[PDB]
Amino acid sequence: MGKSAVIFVERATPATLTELKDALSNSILSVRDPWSIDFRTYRCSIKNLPADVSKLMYSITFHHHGRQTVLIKDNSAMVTTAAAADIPPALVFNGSSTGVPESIDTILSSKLSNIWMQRQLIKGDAGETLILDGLTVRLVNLFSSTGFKGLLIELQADEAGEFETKIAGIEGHLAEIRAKEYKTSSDSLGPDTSNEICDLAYQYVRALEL
Amino acid sequence: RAEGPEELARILQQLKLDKIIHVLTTMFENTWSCSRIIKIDKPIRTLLQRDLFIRLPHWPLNWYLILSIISSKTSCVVEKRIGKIVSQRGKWNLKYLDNSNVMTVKLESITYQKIMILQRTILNRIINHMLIDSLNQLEIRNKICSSEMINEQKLPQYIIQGSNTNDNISIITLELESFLEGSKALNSILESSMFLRIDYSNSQIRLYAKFKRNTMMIQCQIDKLYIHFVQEEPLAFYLEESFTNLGIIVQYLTKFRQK
Amino acid sequence: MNAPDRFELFLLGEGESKLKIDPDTKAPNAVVITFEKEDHTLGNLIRAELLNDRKVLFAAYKVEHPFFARFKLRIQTTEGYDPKDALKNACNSIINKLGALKTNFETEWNLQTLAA
Amino acid sequence: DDENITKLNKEIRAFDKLLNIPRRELKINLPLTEHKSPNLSLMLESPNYCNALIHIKFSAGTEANAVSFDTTFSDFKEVEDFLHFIVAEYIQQKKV
Amino acid sequence: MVQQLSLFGSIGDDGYDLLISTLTTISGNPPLLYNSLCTVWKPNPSYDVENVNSRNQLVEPNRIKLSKEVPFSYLIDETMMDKPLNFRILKSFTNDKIPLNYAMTRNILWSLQISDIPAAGNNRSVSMQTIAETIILSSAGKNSSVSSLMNGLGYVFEFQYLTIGVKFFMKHGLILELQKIWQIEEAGNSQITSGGFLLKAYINVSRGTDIDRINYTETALMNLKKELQGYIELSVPDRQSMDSRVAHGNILI
Repeated sequence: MGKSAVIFVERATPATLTELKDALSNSILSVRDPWSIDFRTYRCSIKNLPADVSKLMYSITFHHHGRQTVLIKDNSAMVTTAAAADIPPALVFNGSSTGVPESIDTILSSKLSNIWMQRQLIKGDAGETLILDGLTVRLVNLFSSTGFKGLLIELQADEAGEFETKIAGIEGHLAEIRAKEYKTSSDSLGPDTSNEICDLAYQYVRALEL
Repeated sequence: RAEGPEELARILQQLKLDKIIHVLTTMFENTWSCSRIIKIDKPIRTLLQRDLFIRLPHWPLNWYLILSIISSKTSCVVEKRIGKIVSQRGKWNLKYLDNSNVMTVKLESITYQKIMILQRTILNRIINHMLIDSLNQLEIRNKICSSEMINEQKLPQYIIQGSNTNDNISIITLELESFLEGSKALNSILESSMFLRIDYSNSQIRLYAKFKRNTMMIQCQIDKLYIHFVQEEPLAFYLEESFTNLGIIVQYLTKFRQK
Repeated sequence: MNAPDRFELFLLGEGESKLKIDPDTKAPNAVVITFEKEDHTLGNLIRAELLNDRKVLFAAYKVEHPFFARFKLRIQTTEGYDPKDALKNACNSIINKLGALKTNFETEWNLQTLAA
Repeated sequence: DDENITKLNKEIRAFDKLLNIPRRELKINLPLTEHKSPNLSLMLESPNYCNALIHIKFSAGTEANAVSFDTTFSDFKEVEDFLHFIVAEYIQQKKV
Repeated sequence: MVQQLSLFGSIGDDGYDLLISTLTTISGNPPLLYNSLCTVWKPNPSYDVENVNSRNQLVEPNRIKLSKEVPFSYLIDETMMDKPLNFRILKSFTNDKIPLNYAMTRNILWSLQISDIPAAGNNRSVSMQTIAETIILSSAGKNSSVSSLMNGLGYVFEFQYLTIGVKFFMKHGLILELQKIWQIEEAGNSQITSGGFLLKAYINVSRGTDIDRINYTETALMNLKKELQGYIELSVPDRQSMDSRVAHGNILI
């Protein structure tokens, strides 16, 4: 079972990504294609709500994992696809689907706009992915509406035996570059049920919260 | 889809060049970690030149075996050197290059056994080169007692003693003025040349020096100062120490210097 | 009332690129670069720095209408040299100069406080 | 579900042994003393139905999972060269 | 999102077998069995959506459809494994009773779908409807379930039904469906399409702006209808019957 972790640095500089790319250059084995990610928050527009019912809904869009959206609310996850190649053949065959769906963000922001309204949008484009010995590291700069926000690091490994050691090593590597205020997370949404992309989205939410 | 006769000739030249590159890269990988990331702004001075940078995980950091492949219309040669490269702010900087020990080898002669022998010897060669670089950072002049230098018997024989054709023993000649950082008051007592002998199998460091004049103080017992005088050469003495980490060897030298 | 919101001066709209580079069809090695949500403060500085490079031939900017915050820059350099590289060198030089200026001012202010 | 689709699937799958890509594997065990028996597994494949790909896995007699070498080859000349090199290395190991 | 161009009709089960043969004579394809299960969800009345812009009517509340395929092992009773799984089994599905009951469907709790009333005007020869669709692949969390998800969005369950029928694929992407519909409640199961089959022939268009394609689709549908003249009458349903907004309640069945 693969494991993943996410570390977000808030006080980063524009050139910190290059600094961390060069500081790891000795162990860098290869480089792969760039990636992107989107992060929306939707708000509840109804006022007759109970106290225990949350008001937000976080939508995370993964571009490299085959164009998939994940909706998060109160530690509850939902995974939607929008590509014609991800459709289970039964739904196509029986007639439950017309074959060319839409992203759930269009549905939230077009038809249900009287229940949910957008509040923010944080984007990340042209990230870099590096293959190290039994590890893959992805770096990207986060841009909000106002401007630069911070640095995002996501780590993924296939063997879970020595994940903590790798996390500690990367933390130390950030330490020599004097990035001392960083928030990390490797939590799991469900102890018994393990879905990789849902756990990744939950870790993103836990890292990016203010 | 090629368009020009010059384009076709260039395509065939590149075909020969990268076919040779692929063959030798496969030869290295079937035994070696190449780097496909490093791009140098200026080709290294030695007709097509290609630079390949290889290393091993257990090597010292930033030290790369650099191969310059020079391909001509009829013949091809390989220049094997040891260099130090770093990456700063998205740029590759050639921190150091060695030219006195360039191995110019014909294409045909390279074989698997030569590859593995080079693999074994290159660790010792790189250790010698990094010691040279460290002494240069200390601004200390030095010279390598290579295999030919040892075979020529120009070095003192007692230093050659115990070196039974072992690659784990390295001898370096140092200048007395350079090792003392310009102390000219000690030039009249000790010879201008000293010898640092390091045994990895014994993990021992010996600093041999030769007295320029025969002082009667040698007759006195200097056993309490950890100084052992050469039986063959009474004017020659040495300081022996045991080391565990090479990175701190500079301190050891100072200790020797202190003594 | 038809008065546009003020925050359109410093917040990019969605789908807006802060830079847009377009090759110029008249002179070789010439590019027109549009900057958004910016005014003379940046264009004057960048053009004055780009005029110091001996390989830069032409460097000029303009702000077509004082209602909109955007401006155009035009660069032309010598053969075998990229205008984007010239822009990068200019920005690096400006950043180094500003850093030196800040260090000098801090030293002088601390000396004055000691003398205060 | 429907009879027709399952019937066609069965009839098409019946021809897998003919339509599928041919493969071969050869395991060579060399008799060595000192409980150090290297293994040489060579699998031959034709991914595009015409080209020959030879994957060589040579495990020296050190550990059950410490694969000494694992390489791929598309030229029989390089296959022979690496086989000769492996034979020479084994002879040297037997001589030491 | 698609523009679906559709024509409707119905037949009595007496001619059913005959009809099937004729279809195979035209299409050149055999029928394929299928089934499905649809659940309809409506906005929660406990929550006051004042956001409906009453002075402008920017939007009106609507109903959401969630569909899923159910294996035939839930629809075949102990008397029916002997027969093979083909279309003839529909001949035994004439009773209001069905193996799938309320408790099993409650235990189950996909494709999410929303639609609008067809286009107005009397110069339309086929029912043109706009559909917005998405797919739910999986989920996780402490309350991973369709019911909990739709309550999180703000919707509640209204009813459900089960469709069983056969499909014919013809040229140009034309799909012809013969259906039987069973409404399901805790009180029991009732077949609304009693003693007959509901016939629906339709095509999908991916982009509504392309008008050459839409004209071609209408030409194909009218040619198909003119082929079946004298046997079955295919007609445009009532525009006010295919309206699924919450304010007004009716359900074409």
